[PDB]
Amino acid sequence: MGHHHHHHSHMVKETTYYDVLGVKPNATQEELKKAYRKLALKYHPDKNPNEGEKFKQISQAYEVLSDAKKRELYDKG
Repeated sequence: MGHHHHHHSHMVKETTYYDVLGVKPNATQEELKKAYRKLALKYHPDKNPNEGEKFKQISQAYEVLSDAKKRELYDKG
């Protein structure tokens, strides 16, 4: 139990960039920042190197999500 891993699901097949950040498809640029902040608190790589592997995904998706332009272009193709 615990609130560190509320989901705790071991099922993972094709995770979306929105899913990785735990954010909505209509999430705002602000919400995108907040998603990363929330995840950072939970899976902080400097605190849990074991979850840093997951955080690799977070960092990448955040990289494009932190900028509406990249987010748009990426989704465009």
